[PDB]
Amino acid sequence: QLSRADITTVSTFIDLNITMLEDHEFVPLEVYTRHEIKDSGLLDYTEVQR
Amino acid sequence: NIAPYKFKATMYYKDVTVSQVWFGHRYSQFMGIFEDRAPVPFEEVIDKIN
Ligand SMILES: *[C@@H]1O[C@H](CO)[C@@H](O)[C@H](O)[C@H]1NC(C)=O
Repeated sequence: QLSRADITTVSTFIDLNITMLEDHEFVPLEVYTRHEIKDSGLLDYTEVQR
Repeated sequence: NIAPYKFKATMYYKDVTVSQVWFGHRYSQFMGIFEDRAPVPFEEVIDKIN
């Protein structure tokens, strides 16, 4: 009696590798926050009047 | 870069205020007030304030 792995084996199937799409996490990103846009002005009427 | 160049500065001025007052029999009234911001000379900013 001999084991099943003692004889050479050939794959009769046509392998098809399937790599699922990895999960992705999106982080917040802004070129200019609303605070930066407000600060872009040279003068602010609110602060000047205050 | 939209942020304006921010730097610290010190202002020096005198609030010159000359008012005209009319004295009645039983009351006082301001016939005119002249407010002006007079600048401080370099000699005073250096030899007196600083
Ligand atoms: C992936 O597919 C290939 C054939 O494209 C196959 O040879 C391989 O054994 C499969 N599995 C792994 C883990 O690479």
